[PDB]
Amino acid sequence: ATGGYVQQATGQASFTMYSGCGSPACGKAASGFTAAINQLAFGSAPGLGAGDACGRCFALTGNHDPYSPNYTGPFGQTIVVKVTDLCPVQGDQEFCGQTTSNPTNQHGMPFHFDICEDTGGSAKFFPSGHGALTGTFTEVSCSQWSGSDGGQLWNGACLSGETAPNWPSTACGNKGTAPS
Ligand SMILES: OC[C@H]1O[C@@H](O[C@H]2[C@H](O)[C@@H](O)[C@H](O[C@H]3[C@H](O)[C@@H](O)[C@H](O[C@H]4[C@H](O)[C@@H](O)[C@H](O[C@H]5[C@H](O)[C@@H](O)[C@@H](O)O[C@@H]5CO)O[C@@H]4CO)O[C@@H]3CO)O[C@@H]2CO)[C@H](O)[C@@H](O)[C@@H]1O
Ligand SMILES: OC[C@H]1O[C@@H](O[C@H]2[C@H](O)[C@@H](O)[C@H](O[C@H]3[C@H](O)[C@@H](O)[C@H](O[C@H]4[C@H](O)[C@@H](O)[C@H](O[C@H]5[C@H](O)[C@@H](O)[C@H](O)O[C@@H]5CO)O[C@@H]4CO)O[C@@H]3CO)O[C@@H]2CO)[C@H](O)[C@@H](O)[C@@H]1O
Ligand SMILES: CC(CCO)CCO
Ligand SMILES: CC(CCO)CCO
Ligand SMILES: CC(CCO)CCO
Repeated sequence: ATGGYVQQATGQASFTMYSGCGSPACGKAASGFTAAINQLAFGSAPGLGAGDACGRCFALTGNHDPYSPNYTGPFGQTIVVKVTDLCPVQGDQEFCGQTTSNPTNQHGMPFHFDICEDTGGSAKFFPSGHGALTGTFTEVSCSQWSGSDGGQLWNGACLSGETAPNWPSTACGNKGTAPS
């Protein structure tokens, strides 16, 4: 996409959980299940506000535990998240360090979703004792996502991806150039 960001509607991803998604990089939180996506897909950098991932909805499915490769299941449910946040290339390497020259993380995954625990998404997705997984994602209509957006936290906040056709398309837009 514009800026060199790698923004595909479907693919393979790794998955983790995180706390504290109420002040996220898109500038609006949401009450439904939400995630941060790795910088190369988010479409912005820390401090620059929203990228084109903001507001888009994705169905996430875990199908492997990379730390326990002998584990065959059960995995969690498929969930639909709204992307509200950035998992930055600086400070979140093993999982979110994908760049244009090295587009996969340490698990060989070209995307990463950090699923917010606060609002319940991670409890639906991660079995007890298995808090990091790999699997798939597919962008879906936000008709498939339950929840309500939060209020704008600063000027330029954006979740307009929530009404956009799937990538390739432009809603909030990308900021600057993707990490190299
Ligand atoms: O930066 C992104 C994001 O990270 C968030 O934290 C992540 C963290 O990055 C990630 O490394 C961490 O991964 C945990 C994982 O959640 C947990 O399930 C896993 O537990 C393993 C355990 O390590 C193994 O010892 C155990 O092996 C057993 C075998 O299963 C069994 O068959 C037998 O062989 O005995 C073995 C020993 O008991 O399996 C467990 C399950 O696989 O350990 C990983 C490494 O610590 O996950 C967290 C949370 O997602 C962070 O919160 C966020 O803020 C940040 O943005
Ligand atoms: O008034 C001056 C100027 O302001 C502009 O608006 C600014 C606004 O002032 C800033 O507060 C705002 O800052 C946001 C950053 O742009 C955004 O990158 C950052 O995103 C964080 C997110 O908060 C955080 O949850 C996320 O955490 C990941 C962590 O890295 C992990 O440790 C954690 O566990 O898990 C998550 C998921 O992986 O990281 C990101 C990235 O650091 O959030 C800030 C607060 O919302 O930026 C605005 C835009 O520049 C305004 O637009 C101008 O008009 C005005 O003049
Ligand atoms: C070929 C595309 C899906 C159909 O529009 C790739 C999605 O990013
Ligand atoms: C859980 C929500 C309560 C207000 O709707 C906010 C989470 O961002
Ligand atoms: C995360 C657990 C409950 C599903 O919501 C795994 C059970 O499959």
